[PDB]
Amino acid sequence: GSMKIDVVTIFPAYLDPLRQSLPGRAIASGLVDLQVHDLRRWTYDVHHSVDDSPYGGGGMVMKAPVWGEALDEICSAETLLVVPTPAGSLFDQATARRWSAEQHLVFACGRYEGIDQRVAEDSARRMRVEEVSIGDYVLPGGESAAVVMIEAVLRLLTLLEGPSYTRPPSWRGLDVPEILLSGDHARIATWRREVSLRRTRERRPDL
Amino acid sequence: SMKIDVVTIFPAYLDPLVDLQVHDLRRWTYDVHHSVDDSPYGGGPGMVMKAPVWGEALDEICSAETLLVVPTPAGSLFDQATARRWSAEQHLVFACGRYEGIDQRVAEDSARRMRVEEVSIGDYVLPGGESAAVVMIEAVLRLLGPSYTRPPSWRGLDVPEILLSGDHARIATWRREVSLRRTRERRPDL
Repeated sequence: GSMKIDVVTIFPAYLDPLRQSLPGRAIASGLVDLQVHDLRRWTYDVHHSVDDSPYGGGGMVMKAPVWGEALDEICSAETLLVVPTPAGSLFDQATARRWSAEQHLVFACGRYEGIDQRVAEDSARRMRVEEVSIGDYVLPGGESAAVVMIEAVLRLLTLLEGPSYTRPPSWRGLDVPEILLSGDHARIATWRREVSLRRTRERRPDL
Repeated sequence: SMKIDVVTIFPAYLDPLVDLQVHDLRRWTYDVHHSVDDSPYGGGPGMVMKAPVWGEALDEICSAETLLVVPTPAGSLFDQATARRWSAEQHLVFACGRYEGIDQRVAEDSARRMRVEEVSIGDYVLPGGESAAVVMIEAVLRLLGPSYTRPPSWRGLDVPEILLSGDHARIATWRREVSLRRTRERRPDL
């Protein structure tokens, strides 16, 4: 019933705002345990080399040996290893709910052309592996995608939505819809479903 | 040079990130509690960010050439075409919402003097717009099949031999085949 999250990256400061944002008492009680690891800690050479030339022409690809050293130390059989990648299955709210029940999530953040495909293959012998994309757009690395996914999961532990309004009733000639000032909870609920439907058909005709 | 302004009650969340400036929305509050939110009309589970506070901020930051981006799960989907289109802008402003979001009249009033786009990075719910602004900005800034590298054999797994042949057309046809199986398995939505 606890959530342990490890993020492995060559830019560990990237996750500092997310870690500092977690409520102190969820961390102190051990209910959320977010740790960020510098992938370079598992290199051997003076250069702390994590990447190399792709086979078959290409940029750079992250090396499997360093990733294997890192994941051998961090993961166990219970781990769910998430590899943020544009070639992954789409992340959605159903995935966030599913991952919120997990005991250990590990986010392997790649840079450049991605991580050598053998990392996901070898890792799958000893843990679950999900290659996931947050959407059909290209990012420089997996870090911002890992922040999005961790945020969607943590929010659950710790038809498009319609418009929202607060004071004042009139503002720069724009008025709050009168139904919202009625106090009729069932009719407000009905109006809210209708505006959501109209907004969904206009902005997202796919679904 | 492109100007990017991000407006938020959590400026530190933009630290992981062309002239980029991050603004604390509370700077446009004048009450002792520095309030940005108030009760939703018609009730509901969360507070709504006030149009009086956002209007002051957008009057200060925006001009008629600004493209105002409002990250929201109710927006149109962000995609690579949007990132290419936004990379040619001179001024992008990201209005990051928290609580239930921003009073709808902020985007409506703003659209009278600037271009406004309400955008969602995907079909999932985040606690605020900050992490989505980071994703969209990264996808813009970088515009301004499986991969393998050495060694050839590792933990019993070998790199496909075709990749070491030097034949571009044969590598391309193998990459088309492997990319098609992957798309069928991972993207049924396509």
